[PDB]
Amino acid sequence: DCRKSTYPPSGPTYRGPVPWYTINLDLPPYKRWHELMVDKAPALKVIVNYLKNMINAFEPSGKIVQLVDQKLPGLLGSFPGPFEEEMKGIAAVTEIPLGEIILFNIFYEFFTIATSIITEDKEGHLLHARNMDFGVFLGWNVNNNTWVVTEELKPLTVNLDFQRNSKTVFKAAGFAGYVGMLTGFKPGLFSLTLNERFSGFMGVIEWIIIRSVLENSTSYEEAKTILTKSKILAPAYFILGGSKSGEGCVITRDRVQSLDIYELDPKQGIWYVVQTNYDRWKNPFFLDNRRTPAKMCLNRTTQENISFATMYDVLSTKPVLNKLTVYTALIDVTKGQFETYLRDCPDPCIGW
Ligand SMILES: *[C@@H]1O[C@H](CO[C@@H]2O[C@@H](C)[C@@H](O)[C@@H](O)[C@@H]2O)[C@@H](O[C@@H]2O[C@H](CO)[C@@H](O)[C@H](O)[C@H]2NC(C)=O)[C@H](O)[C@H]1NC(C)=O
Ligand SMILES: *[C@@H]1O[C@H](CO)[C@@H](O[C@@H]2O[C@H](CO)[C@@H](O)[C@H](O)[C@H]2NC(C)=O)[C@H](O)[C@H]1NC(C)=O
Repeated sequence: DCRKSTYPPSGPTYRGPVPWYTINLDLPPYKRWHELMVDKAPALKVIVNYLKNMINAFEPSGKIVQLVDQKLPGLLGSFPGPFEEEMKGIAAVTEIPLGEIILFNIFYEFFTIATSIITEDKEGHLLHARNMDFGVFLGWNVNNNTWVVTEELKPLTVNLDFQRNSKTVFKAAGFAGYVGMLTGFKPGLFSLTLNERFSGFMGVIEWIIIRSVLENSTSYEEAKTILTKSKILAPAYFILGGSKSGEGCVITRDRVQSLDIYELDPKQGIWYVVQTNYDRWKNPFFLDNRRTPAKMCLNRTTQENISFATMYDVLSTKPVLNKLTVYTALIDVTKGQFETYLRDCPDPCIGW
């Protein structure tokens, strides 16, 4: 049964709060991540090495960095101007080869599963919350080092305030060394989270957005048209929450088109949406064990009682909370609230 009285965070499931850093976009891209990357190269090397070994194990024929590295020069030009220089700055501070920073930035998404939730209270105001796990590759694969690596990643979790001099452009939950983001919001406009979709990974290999929307989109409408129509490297689920009552949708994407766009409709009894890493119309497999208990616990909460505290209760209930859960994030776009908490799951707790 669902957890209760878990907010404000305390106890063994609470690893601590996520530190805040300001990223000044007025600075030259090369310098933006300098302060953040201090003293983080050792941990980041552990993460990068983990990605390599998992990719090599998944495709024993070839070595991944060989291909990225040998195909690297072309990749740099493929990137928009700022990202290349931001990554070179990261490589310099950390003394990590540029190719490995790029490998980390390209493939990080494929090692994340998440539970993303949008809800609307009777007042008509949206809450956006998310539990993020790390280490599970393509939604099912792990190795005997996954748990050690995930614990090493938690100190890299950071809340980022992207600013233009002294004005906040957008806020995000991210990871030092990763210049992209899978969780962010623009105060008073919209919130956005990305869940990985597995249908894909070869496409990236064959080939070898959230930031751009957060940085330059001026409205929920604009972000929606970009997220629905723009081409993307791999399939994904976009969970987009707005400020206005009823501005909440889940976009299921493939490389080229939106396979489904599903909106909240509290008038017709749909006051929440729970998106994990499988298509919501399909039936869940044995491995998809997170969405149903979340829906079960939201149903018991009722729209009347939905809040930060009751939302945190849902995201503190196993298996929604699990051993590989890195952080819990709570967002209220209208009021500008953005809370992120590191998590633990003491035994007995399932991996994911
Ligand atoms: C994860 O496993 C690797 C591989 O080691 C083998 O598998 C283990 C389950 C165990 O049975 C080992 O005895 C096996 O040899 C571990 O890598 C080894 O680490 C130590 C160094 O401290 C040593 O045994 C070897 O140098 C390593 N072997 C290889 C092939 O690299 C690794 O330590 C395991 N991780 C954890 C967290 O235990
Ligand atoms: C968000 O928009 C700003 C301006 O709208 C972008 O800044 C430009 O980025 C281009 C490439 O996208 C660079 O070549 C230019 O140097 C930048 N121009 C200015 C005037 O700063 C910004 O790049 C966009 N978002 C991201 C993530 O790059």
